[PDB]
This record gives sequence, C-alpha cells and structure tokens, in this order.
Amino acid sequence: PSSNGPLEGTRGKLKNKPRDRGTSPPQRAVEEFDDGEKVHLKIDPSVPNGRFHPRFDGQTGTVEGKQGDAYKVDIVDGGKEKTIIVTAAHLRRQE
Amino acid sequence: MHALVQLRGEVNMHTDIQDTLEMLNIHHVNHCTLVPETDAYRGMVAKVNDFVAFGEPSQETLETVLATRAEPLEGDADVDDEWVAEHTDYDDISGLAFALLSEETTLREQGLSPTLRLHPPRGGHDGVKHPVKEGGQLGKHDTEGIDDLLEAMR
Amino acid sequence: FHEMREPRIEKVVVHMGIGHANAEDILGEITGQMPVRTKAKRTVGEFDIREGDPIGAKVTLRDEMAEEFLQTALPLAELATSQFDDTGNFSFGLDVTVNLVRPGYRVAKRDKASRSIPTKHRLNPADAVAFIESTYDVEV
Amino acid sequence: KPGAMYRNSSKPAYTRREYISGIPGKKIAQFDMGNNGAGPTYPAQVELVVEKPVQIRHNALEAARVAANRYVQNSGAAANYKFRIRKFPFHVIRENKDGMRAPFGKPVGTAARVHGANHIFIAWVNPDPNVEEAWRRAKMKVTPTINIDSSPAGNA
Amino acid sequence: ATGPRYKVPMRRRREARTDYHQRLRLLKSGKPRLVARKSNKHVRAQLVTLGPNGDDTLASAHSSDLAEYGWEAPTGNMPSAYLTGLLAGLRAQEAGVEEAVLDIGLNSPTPGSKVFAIQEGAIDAGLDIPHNDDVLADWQRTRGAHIAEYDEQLEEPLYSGDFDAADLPEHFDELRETLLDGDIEL
RNA sequence: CCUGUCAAACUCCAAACUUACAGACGCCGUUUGACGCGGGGAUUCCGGUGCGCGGGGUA
RNA sequence: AGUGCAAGAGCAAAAGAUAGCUUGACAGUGUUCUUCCCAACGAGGAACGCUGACGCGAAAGCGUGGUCUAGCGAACCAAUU
RNA sequence: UUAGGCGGCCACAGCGGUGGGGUUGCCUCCCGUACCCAUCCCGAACACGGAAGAUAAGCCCACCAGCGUUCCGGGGAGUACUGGAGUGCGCGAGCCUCUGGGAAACCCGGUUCGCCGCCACC
Ligand SMILES: [Cl-]
Ligand SMILES: [Cl-]
Ligand SMILES: [Mg+2]
Ligand SMILES: [Mg+2]
Ligand SMILES: [Mg+2]
Ligand SMILES: [Mg+2]
Ligand SMILES: [Mg+2]
Ligand SMILES: [Mg+2]
Ligand SMILES: [Mg+2]
Ligand SMILES: [Mg+2]
Ligand SMILES: [Mg+2]
Ligand code: NA
Ligand code: NA
Ligand code: NA
Ligand code: NA
Ligand code: NA
Ligand code: NA
Repeated sequence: PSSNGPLEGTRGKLKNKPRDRGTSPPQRAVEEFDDGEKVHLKIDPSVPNGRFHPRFDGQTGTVEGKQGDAYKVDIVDGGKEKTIIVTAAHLRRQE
Repeated sequence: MHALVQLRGEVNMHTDIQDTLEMLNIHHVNHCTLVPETDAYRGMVAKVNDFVAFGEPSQETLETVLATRAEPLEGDADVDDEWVAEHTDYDDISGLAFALLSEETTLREQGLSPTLRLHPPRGGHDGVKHPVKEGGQLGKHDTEGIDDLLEAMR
Repeated sequence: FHEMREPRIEKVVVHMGIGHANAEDILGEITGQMPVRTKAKRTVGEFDIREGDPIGAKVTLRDEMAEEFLQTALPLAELATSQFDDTGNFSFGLDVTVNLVRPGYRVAKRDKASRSIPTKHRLNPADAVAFIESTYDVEV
Repeated sequence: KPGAMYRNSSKPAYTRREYISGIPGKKIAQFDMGNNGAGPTYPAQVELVVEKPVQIRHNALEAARVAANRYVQNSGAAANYKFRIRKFPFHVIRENKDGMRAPFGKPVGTAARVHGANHIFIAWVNPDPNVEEAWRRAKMKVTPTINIDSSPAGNA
Repeated sequence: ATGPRYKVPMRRRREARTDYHQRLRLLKSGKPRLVARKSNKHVRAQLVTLGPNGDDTLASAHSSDLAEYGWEAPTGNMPSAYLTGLLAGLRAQEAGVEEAVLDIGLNSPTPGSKVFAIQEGAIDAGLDIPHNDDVLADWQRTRGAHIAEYDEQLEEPLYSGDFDAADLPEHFDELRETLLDGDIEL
C-alpha cells in the first residue's frame, strides 16, 4: 500500500451501490442484541458513526455486553482475540 | 459406495489434498478405502480426483479384495468367513461385502482397519498421467473398470 | 366538477430589480404592505461582488390586496399572449407578476403529505387568458 | 523500432489518457474509405480476419490500410466500394529510453489489441473481388497470419 | 425512474408522511411513542411500540369516540385534543404502559398547539413523558375559553346549530371529570 | 436515427475463488492430554527454483 | 451543487444553504481498535463510555471540534498551572 | 381499511396514463382570522377557529406496460472466464483434454402499475 491509513483500500467495501444510496432505515439502527448472539459485522456506507476498523468487515462475532448504546463484539482476528465496539447500524443477526 | 485407491505419491501434491486423503484413511500409495456416496464424501473425492482411482466395485470383486486384503483394527489375523462370522454382525465375507456396498455399515464399525492395503497391479496400470477417458488410470472408473484394477491388485 | 376547477389569483409579486433601496417606499404605497430585501447570489463585474446584499425589493400580495392592486396594474399594461406562462401565469411592467392556479393548490404547498399538482389539474395559458380577459380588459 | 518490442498482449491495459500525457498522434489517416456516402448495400462482403491475439501499432495499421486502399484503385479513385478498418489504437506503449533504475518508460506510440478471429478490415464490393487482392497485401504489413473471409457471397 | 442508477426515496418519504431523521432520534429513548396526529375535523393519539414487521399500537384515542362519553361539541379544537390525549393516556395505563416520548410527526412545535395539548392530557392520565410546561397552553385556552370569548363577539352563532350559542368550556370540565373515574373502555 | 471502437487508477452487471461463524461427516484428543496457559534454550532476519497469478523491463 | 485542502468515500424534510443563539475546540478518568493484519513494540490517532459542568431543543436528542481517512515528536533541562 | 393513523421491506413500490368514489359517517380540498402561534413581506406556509360548498386536486378503489425496475421460460451458452490434474499440442504467444464450477451483453415471450405488520373504523 502507498499509505497506511484505516481507509486504505476501502473504496469498494465502504461505498454503496447507487440505489442503496442515501440515509438508511432506522429499524436496524435500533435493533437490540443479547449477550451471546452471533452477529455479522458489515459497515453501512450511509451510517458515519458506530463504525469499526474496515479490516473486520465480514467477521461474525459474539455480542458480549455493550458500552453506551454501542455493543461490544468479540471476534478472533486470525488467531488473536479482539473486542470490537460497534453500533446496531453495522450489525446483523446470524441465521 | 466407491472404492478409493491412491495411485500417486505425496511428493509435490498439495497439502490440503494430502490431508484429505489422510482423512479418508489412506496414507500410502496403493492403499484403498471404501467410501459412502454422500455430499460430504463426494466433495472430498473430487478434490482428490487427480491422484486416485475410484468407482463402485462389484459384489464379487469387493469380496475378493476383502478376503485377500482386509485386516483387524489391530493384528495379523486373516479376515476370512470364520473371522467375519466370529467377529462381525454378518455370517461371512459376502454378507459384510453386501452391507458395505449398500452402505449399511463400515470397516471400522465391524472392527476392521479402514484400509485395504492392496498390492501393485499385476500387469501394470494404465498410467498416472492421464484419466480414464484418455487411457490413463486416474479418476472415476467403470464398475468393470474398478474391478479390473482392484482385481489386478488383489 | 367546476367551481373547484375555475381559476383564481394566488399572489401578485411586485419587485424592482435595482442593482444596489430608496425604492421600497414607492412599492409600499403602490401595494399597501412592507417590501422585502433582495439579496443576490454570485460575485460579478457590475461591481456586484457582495453575496449577501440588498439589490432590490419585492412584495407578494394575496387576496384583496392583490385584486385592489391589479385593478390599476392591469389597466397600465396592454400585452397578452406569448407573454404568458405555460402554467397560466404572466409578468408585465418595475415588475408585476401574477401567479394563477386552481382551488386545490394547497396540496402542493402544505407540509404533510404534500404532492405535485397533476398536469391535467394544472392551468393552461389559454384557460388563463379566459379567466383574466373575463375580468376588465382584453387578451392579445 | 521492431514489432517484436510491442506485438504481445502481456502488459496491463494502459489507455487512461487522464493519467497519461504526451501520447503521439495516430498515423492512421481514415477508417472509412470508398463510397462512405452509401451504406453496406453491396452483394459481396469480404473481411480480413486476424488469427492470433496481438498488438498492432498505428504504424502497421496505416501501412496495412494504405497498401490495401491504395491498391483498391484497380477500381478507381471514386470506385464503387467501401472499406473499413474497425480497430483503433487505444493501448499506449512505452520505452525505457539510468539503466533499469526508474525504468517506467516514456510514451512512444499507440497500438490496437486484436484478438485472434476478429476482423480488422471489412470491404464491401459487387462481384468484383479485387479486394481479395487488396488484403493479400494488407496482412503483409501486420504481424499475424491472417484469414481472408468472404461473408455475403455465394457467387463462386 | 430514470435509470438503473436512479435513487427512489423510501415509500414513507415519497408520501411525505414520515420524517425518518426525527424518527430515529425518537426511537433512541427506547420508550413507547405518543403519536400525536391531527385532521381538519379530528385529533388522534396513539401509543406506539417497535415491532418485527412494523409498529404496534398498544393504546389509542380518537376525538370522534369522544362523544361516546358525552361530547356534544366540535372535535377539531384544543379541549378536544387534550381529552383525546387523556383518553388515550388512560387506556394506555390500563394496557400497562408507564412512559413515552412525544412524536408530533410533521407538525410544528408551536407553543400551546393541539399536539402539546394532547401531550398534557396523556401526562395527566398518568403517563410519564419528557416535557416542558411553558410550551403548553395556559389551561383556560385548553378548556376552550379562547373560543367562548370569540363567540362573545357574536352577532351570529360560532356554531352552526351544533350545541349552545355561547359555547361551553364547562362541558369540557364535565368530560375531563367523567374520564377521571370508572367508565367502560378505560 | 444510423454506424466504428476502448479502460490498472470506469461500472447497469458479474464469476470461478478466497474468507468470518455455525451444524453435519470425516480425522483427531481425553494412560500417546489434544485446544490452550506459563516458563528455559535457540537458530534465523544473503535465499533459490518450478507452476499459477502477477507489476517493471526490447529482453 | 455544496461540504476549507489530495484522492477515494458519506450526505437532501441533510452532513448542504439561510437565520438565530451558543462556546462540547469543556475538566476528570477509562474501555477498545489503530499505530504494529496475522503477532510483540512507544508517541500519535480514532471509536465508544462513565463522572462533573455546560450549550441548544417541546422533547427524544445532539455537541468528547471541522462528514471520514493526512496536518506529527521520547528522555534530560527551562518556562508555565 | 365506502376513503384513516403508525410502520416494515425500501422502485415488484419509480415515471407516465385511463376509469370510478363520498345522501348521516372518515380524509381532503374548502371557509375564515378574536385568540395560542406565524411570515427578514404576505392566515401562501406555519398555527388556531370552523362547515356554506365540492369530489375538480390529493387520497382510496379498479386498470393500462410505452419508459425504469424485479423475477422467470427459451435462445445466446455450458459460450466467456475459472479452482485441480497432464512426459497433450505449439518456435513461441498461446492452445487442448480430463475433473469441479459457471457469466455478461442482447433478442424473443411471460411477470411487475407493490407486498406485509399493528391499531382504529357500518
Ligand atoms: Cl475496530
Ligand atoms: Cl399530523
Ligand atoms: Mg478493487
Ligand atoms: Mg495393524
Ligand atoms: Mg513385470
Ligand atoms: Mg506407465
Ligand atoms: Mg484475493
Ligand atoms: Mg465528527
Ligand atoms: Mg539532549
Ligand atoms: Mg513554557
Ligand atoms: Mg374524480
Ligand atoms: Na443507505
Ligand atoms: Na542515476
Ligand atoms: Na504477417
Ligand atoms: Na496508544
Ligand atoms: Na436582512
Ligand atoms: Na377527488
């Protein structure tokens, strides 16, 4: 990479297809998850806040408590254990 | 149920391909195993497709090979009708054979080694550089095709 | 059907596009209510570089305030045709514009469930000439 | 310089003029020859088909086209036929003209990428195939071996 | 509409019915919403909760079914709004609802407006709602005094036939009084 | 309207494939203790080749 | 279109424009991610909390500077609270 | 749902167009400014108060496919590309066979002129 910022090489993953453009529905930003639930991490291009480092896009962790309205999701990066601070706007229930 | 025979060595073969063979209980060239026809097993054999010979054997052939190259989970003991009867649910090799083919049981379930350590093919096989459709010995075989190979390696 | 299809005057905008005013005074008397400043956009050579800047005034008259005005404005104008809107409007003159439309216009001007007026329910240049011409004067 | 230096399609496509400057103009004079006033209303249609994917410098395109059309004057300056070269040299080519240090070359020309089996030239003629000859001379000045193909023409 | 790349707003935004930016902020509280809506002739008040396939209305009141309790006056006024608020607030309590936030939709936060009257009503019904007292009308106006005085400048009845000639903010009290004890559907 | 062409820094489309988690089979582990945790001791940080995919370069 | 500045991305009853008001560019202390994928490593950065004090708003709420990714500096010594 | 309110999915719902609907009841347009409130100017809007009139807008109902969109049949196409294998071919670029996957454009014919949830209601 010519640079090493968080958004390096994120053109694709953080851009919306033209039709999904614009403010997103509020329903999924308010969704509530319970500790132990599996959730898929995927940033919503349209939603600025509550984000995590683009490298985790595609991870499926385990909700384990929350911080403020933001959730704390445990994932495993390669072989390392990590906790991600992320809002409902960027999570989905597995299955 | 298909008869699997490794015909190509481990040197230079993808690791994830080698492990697969290992999961299918084959750890040496000419070693053969019997595998159910399921989605899960199908994927496995297709991945291994280029270093093996496989196909559905005839009742007879299986019996020949079972009698000739089957073994107990441990020990020399010959697996003959008596052994089969005094150790398995069946009464004789034929009964076992039928059960394997109809995928009702497995070599392990009957206290037998998952592996039929075959002998080199008497007369030599068709080559390990081309599949069957091309005159070689790799890939899926005919029941008549598998039988010939198994029989030559009895 | 009719009655709710027949034209009516909705606001008459009288504005003096000056280039930098004292003019408000006359607009207040010619109409009868306070004028509004006219800021301009973009910086330009007519020494009009100032973005926010008084450069004229306007007055939007509604109801009687609009008629009572046109009852003298119109007479001071002759023109008609070609000089009419595709929506049944027309500007003459110091400018004096007359916005015309039919009864259910609030539908497009309110906040809740607003909507645009269907082309059919719109006012045509012709249907406009009729209404006005039918009110103290002549067309073309 | 030799065709050997650029005839292969092994480099990435390099055509974004928004990121490339100093590209040399094309030597290709025209793409439509003959009676371009008329439309393909001819009995016979022959085409020159490239038999291998290659790159063809605007150099070769011009020499190939000229040698074919210049000859199509076996029919006259205002003869009844239309000639078309459907490819355009989009691909920008470089040359590293320091040794292998900072070697990204400088723009030196353009080439058109043709895939084997595409027709680079199409001519329209009445039963009067002098055009078949105009192409024996054309594929003479382009890298690949070529196939002279006739389409509407069961008048053999 | 125009092409594959064209962006069509959400249905409720095309209809110009739902302000989604406000909606989200409203849903942040995690509390039920006290939906305060109006009509030329009526005033509605609902207590909505969030659901899997859409909102769930647990308790509601319409200025129309106000008569069902003795209302003999118009229903698109201040006193009407308050009571419909109180009525929905009571049914709300009955449903086990204790708190909510005021959603006024696309209406404006004008002081003493009917939506705030609706909010006052629901609050007095027992519902706990984040509010601000000095944005509410001064009680008298809620009673309908502003209208009684307006009929004082009579010469012609403010009400075409209807009930009374000089109107009754008293009729208002009688009703609030009624709603504050027993009765069906409450 | 017709007609002739393109894109490593284009995309209305769109694979094979790679990848997160889960279940199933397999294989493995529970006297051969896996997975994992803590600590001792290193060597190593000139690499090369084939094949596939590359970027540069006439090569 | 605009949004201070690269490039790519976000944004329309707004993240843009106007008007008004305001100083949260606040003090304190953390959680996490990043810096350094995996996988140890500082300064810096960011996200998300809490405690305290405030601003605005009817309120939910928003404000831990500018929509996001650049704009940064150890020990020793000085000056300052 | 003989017209309503709050939504979910966020064009299968967009764009454009046709027909139908209100006798007491609902939504509107509509009528009107003493009040709460309001326009850097206008009761236009916002806000408040109200029924003389109307179904012409909107809205609800029924329908049309010309455009845009979604999905499907047949064709393109098992083509393009591709994960695994080869002492197959080719001067080479590159191609081929076996095995496991498999597209896009476009044409022709269907589909689509929203679906669903909660509440309220001759
Ligand atoms: Cl993170
Ligand atoms: Cl409303
Ligand atoms: Mg990319
Ligand atoms: Mg043994
Ligand atoms: Mg021999
Ligand atoms: Mg051989
Ligand atoms: Mg990859
Ligand atoms: Mg910010
Ligand atoms: Mg020093
Ligand atoms: Mg100092
Ligand atoms: Mg009608
Ligand atoms: Na969005
Ligand atoms: Na040098
Ligand atoms: Na040649
Ligand atoms: Na740090
Ligand atoms: Na001013
Ligand atoms: Na109507």
